[PDB]
Amino acid sequence: ASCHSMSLISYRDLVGVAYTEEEAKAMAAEIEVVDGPNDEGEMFTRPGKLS
Amino acid sequence: ASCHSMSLISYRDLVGVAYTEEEAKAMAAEIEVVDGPNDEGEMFTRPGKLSDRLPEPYSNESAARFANGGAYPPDLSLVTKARHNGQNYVFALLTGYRDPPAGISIREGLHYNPYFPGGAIAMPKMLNDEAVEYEDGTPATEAQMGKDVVSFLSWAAEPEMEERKLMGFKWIFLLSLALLQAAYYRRLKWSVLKSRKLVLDVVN
Amino acid sequence: YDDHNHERYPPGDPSKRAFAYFVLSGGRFVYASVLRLLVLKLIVSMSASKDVLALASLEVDLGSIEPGTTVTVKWRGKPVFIRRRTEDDIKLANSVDVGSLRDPQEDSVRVKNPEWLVVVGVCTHLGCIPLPNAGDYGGWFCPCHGSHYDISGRIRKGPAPYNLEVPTYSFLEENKLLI
Amino acid sequence: FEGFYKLIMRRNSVYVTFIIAGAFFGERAVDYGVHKLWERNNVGKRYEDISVLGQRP
Amino acid sequence: PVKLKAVVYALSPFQQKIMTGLWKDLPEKIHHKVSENWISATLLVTPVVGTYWYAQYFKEQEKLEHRF
Amino acid sequence: IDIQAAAGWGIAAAAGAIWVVQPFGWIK
Amino acid sequence: TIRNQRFSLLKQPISSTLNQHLVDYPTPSNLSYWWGFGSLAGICLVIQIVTGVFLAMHYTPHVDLAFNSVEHIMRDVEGGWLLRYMHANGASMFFIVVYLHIFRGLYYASYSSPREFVWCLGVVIFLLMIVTAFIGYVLPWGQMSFWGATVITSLASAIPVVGDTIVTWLWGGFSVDNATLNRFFSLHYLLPFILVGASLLHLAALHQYGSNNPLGVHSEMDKIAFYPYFYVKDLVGWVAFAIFFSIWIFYAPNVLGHPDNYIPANPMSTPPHIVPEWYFLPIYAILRSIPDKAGGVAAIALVFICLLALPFFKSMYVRSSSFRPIYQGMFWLLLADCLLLGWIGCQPVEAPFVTIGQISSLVFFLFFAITPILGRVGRGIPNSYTD
Amino acid sequence: TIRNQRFSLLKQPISSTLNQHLVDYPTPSNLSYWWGFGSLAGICLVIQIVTGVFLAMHYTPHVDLAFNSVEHIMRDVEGGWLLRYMHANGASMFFIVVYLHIFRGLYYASYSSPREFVWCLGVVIFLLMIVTAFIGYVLPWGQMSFWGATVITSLASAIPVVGDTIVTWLWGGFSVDNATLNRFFSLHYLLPFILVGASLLHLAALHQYGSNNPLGVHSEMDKIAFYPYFYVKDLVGWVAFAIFFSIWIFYAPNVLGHPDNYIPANPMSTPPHIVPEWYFLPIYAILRSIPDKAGGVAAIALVFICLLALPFFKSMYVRSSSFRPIYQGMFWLLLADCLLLGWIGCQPVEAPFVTIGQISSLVFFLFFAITPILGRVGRGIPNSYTD
Ligand SMILES: CCCCCCCCCCCCCCCCCC(=O)O[C@@H](COC(=O)CCCCCCCCCCCCCCC)COP(=O)(O)OC[C@H](O)CO
Ligand code: HEM
Ligand code: HEM
Ligand code: HEM
Ligand code: HEM
Ligand code: HEM
Ligand SMILES: COC1=C(OC)C(=O)C(C/C=C(\C)CC/C=C(\C)CC/C=C(\C)CC/C=C(/C)CCC=C(C)C)=C(C)C1=O
Ligand code: FES
Repeated sequence: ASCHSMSLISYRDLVGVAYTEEEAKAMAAEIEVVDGPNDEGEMFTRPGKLS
Repeated sequence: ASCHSMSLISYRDLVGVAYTEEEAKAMAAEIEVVDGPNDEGEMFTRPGKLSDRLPEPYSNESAARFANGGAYPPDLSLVTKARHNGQNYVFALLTGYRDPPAGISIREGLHYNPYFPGGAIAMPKMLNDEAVEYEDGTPATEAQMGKDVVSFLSWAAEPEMEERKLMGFKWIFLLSLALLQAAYYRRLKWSVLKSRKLVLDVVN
Repeated sequence: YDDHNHERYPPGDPSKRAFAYFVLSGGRFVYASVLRLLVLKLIVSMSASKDVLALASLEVDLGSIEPGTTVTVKWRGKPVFIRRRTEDDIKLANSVDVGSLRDPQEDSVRVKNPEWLVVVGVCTHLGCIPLPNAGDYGGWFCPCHGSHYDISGRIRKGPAPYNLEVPTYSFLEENKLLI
Repeated sequence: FEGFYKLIMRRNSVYVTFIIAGAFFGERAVDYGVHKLWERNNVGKRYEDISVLGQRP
Repeated sequence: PVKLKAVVYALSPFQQKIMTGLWKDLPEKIHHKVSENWISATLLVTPVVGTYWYAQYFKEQEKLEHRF
Repeated sequence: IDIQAAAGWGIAAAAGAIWVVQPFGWIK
Repeated sequence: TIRNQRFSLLKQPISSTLNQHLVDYPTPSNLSYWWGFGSLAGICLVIQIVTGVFLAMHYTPHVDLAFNSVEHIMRDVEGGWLLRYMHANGASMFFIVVYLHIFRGLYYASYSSPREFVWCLGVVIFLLMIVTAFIGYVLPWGQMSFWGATVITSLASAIPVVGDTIVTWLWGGFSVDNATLNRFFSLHYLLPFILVGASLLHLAALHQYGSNNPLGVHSEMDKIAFYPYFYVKDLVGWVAFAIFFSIWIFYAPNVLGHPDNYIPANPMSTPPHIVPEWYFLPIYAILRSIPDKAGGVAAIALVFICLLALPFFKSMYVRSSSFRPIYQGMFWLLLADCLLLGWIGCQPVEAPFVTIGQISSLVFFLFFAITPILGRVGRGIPNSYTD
Repeated sequence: TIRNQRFSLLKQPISSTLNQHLVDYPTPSNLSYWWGFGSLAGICLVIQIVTGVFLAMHYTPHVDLAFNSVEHIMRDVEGGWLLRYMHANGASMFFIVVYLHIFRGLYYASYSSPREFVWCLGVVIFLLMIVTAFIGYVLPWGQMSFWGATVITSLASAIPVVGDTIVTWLWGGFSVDNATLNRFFSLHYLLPFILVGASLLHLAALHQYGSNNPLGVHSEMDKIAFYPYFYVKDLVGWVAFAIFFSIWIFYAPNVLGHPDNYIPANPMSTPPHIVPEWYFLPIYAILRSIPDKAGGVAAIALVFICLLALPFFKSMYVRSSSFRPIYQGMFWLLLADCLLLGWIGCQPVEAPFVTIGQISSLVFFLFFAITPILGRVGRGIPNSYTD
């Protein structure tokens, strides 16, 4: 993963295949996903989710 | 342009309409456009070209709302087509900031405008005398500037109007000639039937 | 004859056939013009859009590479080939009979530099990109239909009728090439 | 005169050629007249009637 | 096939005038159109125009009664 | 009626080609 | 005759069906210009199909690009503004010519026996036309497109048990979004070919018995060939329609629509005046009149039930309004009522328009309620009006 | 008999056309299973249309979204994998069935009089199928899609004076880009409907005279109704085809394809091996066997010229290969040659495959050159083989 993307795979895809839902949820929470813009109009960061 | 975007218009659209190719080229070269990525993967800026669109004043809709009291200044590319009586409405709203009727109070941050629905607008009045300097020398009065900007907005919304009108005149004249011919053709074909004398025995 | 709708010409009068052709030719002019207009509008709507034509002119710069390898670079939708050739490479490229070539052209004409070979890398046959370091002549090979190009980009084997197109280019000092 | 006027009425190929030519010339003549009257009706409003056309600064 | 007995006389299209009939008997044409169709024209125009005018009057009265 | 007709229809086809496609400038 | 040699080429098997169904088909000699609107409808269908096929080469069915691709057609495609205006105004033209067709049918009782199946096919064609034009109006993805899609896809929620399930299935999600637009675009390419097939079946069913005429009588003794007489008669109407269409295209391209569809779709705000195209206005007024969702949907379906049941009502044997003065007056009242309903649909939901719409929908349904009793009463006219 | 009362509903005007064209149509009793492939091809066409309509609900024809929209069909929409595998391998099934159909027609000389028009309409249908399948293969916007579109649109450049302008008109620009993909999408929705119409015309032309039979003889003395006998025979064929198609769909969904199209289109790099779908490979081989642009395009056109001119050759009066030993042997050689051309199209353009491709193309054209000579000579068989 340090060099190859897997842009087609979501964290929800692993649920019921290799991980429980809580396991994949914590996995996604470990990463920092960009999001926004907020009400003030800036891009920010949030924990990753299953989607 | 300080607060309104015109994202459907590009500098090449002005050529042959209001500026020469070189004039629009220099005007585009006076702006900065985000380009990239370069070979190292990093974005950069460059002077604009003819094909570049008009620059946006804000990064996104939320940033526009935050800088304007929460109200979003709409894109003006199709404004004259996007409101009923668009040209007249825009001219009247631009030149129609006046004091509210007795018994009407406007909350802080808004300004009264009877042409605007509800009456309270979040846009301040910015068409004021001598707000612009005109290269041609015509006095930049409020009405002059409003008329000129509505003319520009009318063109921007409907850039095909002149070709379309030139086509409607030629084709309605031609199709009317064709209608005359078609009437003559139908009547000529049907005359043998319409003038015929029919003899039968019945009476009632 | 009933005359409510049409009144007859007096008996013994010549036919109006030739008058009627003239009135009818009149409107047939317009019908043909309308057909032509509608068909041509439909056809021209598929031609290149104004914005597509807008992005049809630009130039870029380049750097340098090792003596004997190539690097493709980018343009409109079209690769551009760069190949600095060696001395033995020039010896090979300057020993082919022009008469035997289907597109007679010498290497010297195609190149603005003795060893730097710059050429548009699109097959002249049907638009594929010819693979470098491949073929029967140490130049390029187009996989699509088997077109072989020599080190100078001249077609030598295959259906392609032309050599690879040389674009306008120039140097700046030693390592800045403007296409 | 009479040669063409006898060919047009007697051979349909010549009549079709006459129709095509008439369409071509009539459509061009109306395009021309419609543009002349358009130019007359809009004096001074053209892109090339701009006085400062060519001096942006 | 219906068994028909009739005699039909017809004149060639190239021996008669094609367009003048448009403007012949014109008063008769107008009179027939008006006299046969005025009831239908009334039955079509009256409800639409009446409903429209009544709606306009209602709107004007409602607008006035809400003023001060 | 066979050669004259062929010539006439060829002339009509050529005129129609010149009318549909109008390459006034390709006379080079 | 023994067909040893080839006679006229039109009678050869290569063109015999086109000669018999299109060239030599017998037609009542007294057909008026009101009988020229079926062909106009067909030409409108063809115009829509051709212009839409060439418009689909430039349109992108994605919420981030649909609006901008429609503006890219207007602005960048050579001839693009003409493709769009012809298609958009073509849709209005189709509805005008089809409404005139339908009311021609109603005035002359063209739905009556033996042509009931023709009328039922026509009603199915009208349904297909409505679905096609609606989903087409959503493609631009403006304000009107988005909110109009939000209502008609919610009409299934009138169903108690599965209504919400049907709404969320048609949406492809929990809101009107990209899935809805993509599926609308696919349906909107497909439906016109089903409309072409339905029109072909319509014409075949009509040609089983031939056309009715303004007198409403049996016409075998005075029939003539469709070509060239009704060909030239229809050509006059075609050229006049071209003039009308050209006026709309070149001089009033946007007066038939609303300016609100030039605003990109906003699921947050809602336009204060959410209207459909003018040709759906009477239906929308009849739906708004009933102060209940389920009742409104039932009334909309009852409209088409009444249309389908009209041919089968026991009636009198006279067809033409030319000899049925009371039915003639009912027809003119119905036409005024439909125009009133269309106008009311454009009005906001507020007095006095609510009551006016309720009365107008009531009168619309009274037309169909009263026609059968008129037939039953008028069956006794020949006994009563003797010599 | 006088039809005062109603007999079978099948003979009523509501159903009479369907009855006489699909239930009671006289059919030679000795038709073999090689006569079920027309119905199989019709079923393949309906399968393609249904799956493609449902897939167009989720596909986005934009260069930035098309590949991702396919992947989203495969991963996100329920049963999407099935819909895609069904459309992609149904194209292959369509071509397998149609090729078997064509070679049946060739073996039994079904193209001969009086069925020449049937064969010509079939040739037109084959051209439509080729265009449809190719532009459909462009839609995923993989490497194969982009580069195949490049070469096929470039084919027009073989014309000396106006070839470049045609190429740039087809592209909508100076390169294969979003305009190409969007116009290819519209064409892909449209062409299937024209295919349906052409197939209906094909069927009508065939029912002018009825089907040919394995003996090639006049069959009027032993004909039976299509329903139920050939219905149940075609049903056996439909179930067997379903098993075949299911094997492809569920267990080998990607064997009839190239992995390169799972790589997003890269306009910079042509893949080392660039080939069309397998059903186009023989035409690929004939194209590449000519060491000349214009020669290759002209050979491609000459293939269809020969196919169209086949029914009009002055031939002997014997149809079936079962009674024509020389033509039968030549047919089997032609089948082997076509399979060889398909295999050669998959090979890189290098020795020994250039010579093999050239010889195979020559043999393919020799079939059509030699059949008329065979007919002229065999005209003298009944005078030389005396009892
Ligand atoms: C794709 C094009 C290929 C190009 C090929 C290049 C040019 C070659 C063209 C000739 C075609 C090659 C194949 C011809 C031989 C076919 C095999 C054959 O016909 O042998 C028969 C044997 O009899 C013959 O036909 C031999 C005849 C030799 C040729 C004599 C020529 C004189 C006849 C001229 C008549 C011309 C028209 C004939 C129409 C059939 C089969 O006998 P049988 O099947 O009835 O039973 C025996 C077997 O054991 C059991 O099945
Ligand atoms: C002369 C230059 C301008 C023109 C022609 C113009 C035009 C318009 C128009 C047509 C509207 C929409 C009215 C409607 O909803 O119907 C509008 C709204 C708005 N404009 Fe401008 N504008 C101009 C300058 C500005 C400037 C300089 C600002 C900011 C300082 C601004 C801020 C806004 C805002 C915030 C709105 C939203 C108002 C609301 O919803 O209440 N405008 N303008
Ligand atoms: C796509 C739209 C339609 C097309 C193309 C179409 C076409 C036609 C055509 C060509 C005819 C024969 C000629 C004529 O009288 O006009 C016809 C007749 C008829 N159509 Fe339609 N039609 C359409 C929609 C409808 C609808 C919606 C109805 C009614 C619900 C309808 C009812 C009829 C009837 C009753 C006739 C017989 C008319 C008579 O003989 O007097 N049609 N149609
Ligand atoms: C197979 C035929 C057709 C195709 C491929 C097609 C395609 C399209 C496309 C791409 C658009 C979006 C671009 C635009 O809005 O201008 C559109 C819009 C539309 N279409 Fe169609 N269409 C077809 C037939 C029809 C028919 C038969 C009708 C009428 C019932 C119709 C009614 C509409 C309407 C009302 C719009 C919205 C127009 C607007 O306001 O911009 N279309 N169509
Ligand atoms: C109107 C009917 C049709 C529609 C709406 C349609 C639609 C589509 C769509 C949306 C795609 C892109 C999605 C994908 O790649 O799976 C596609 C691909 C394709 N279509 Fe069609 N199609 C139709 C009929 C046909 C027919 C008749 C054929 C064969 C002659 C065909 C052959 C193909 C092929 C080969 C592909 C590429 C498949 C792949 O590798 O993924 N389609 N079609
Ligand atoms: C979509 C493609 C096609 C469809 C749906 C189709 C349909 C049919 C059907 C149903 C039959 C009658 C039953 C049968 O003989 O199997 C038939 C017969 C026939 N077809 Fe096609 N066909 C197609 C393509 C073709 C092609 C490409 C050709 C030749 C180039 C062709 C030539 C013939 C011939 C000659 C017959 C007569 C067979 C005989 O009487 O023995 N067809 N077709
Ligand atoms: C003697 O008779 C018969 C045959 O021997 C000659 C046959 O070969 C067959 C079997 C094969 C047939 C009919 C193939 C038809 C193939 C076609 C036209 C391809 C596509 C099919 C479609 C879409 C049907 C189009 C028809 C209509 C009316 C459109 C509406 C239909 C639908 C919505 C599905 C049948 C049933 C038959 O009896
Ligand atoms: S594209 Fe290069 S040889 Fe065919």
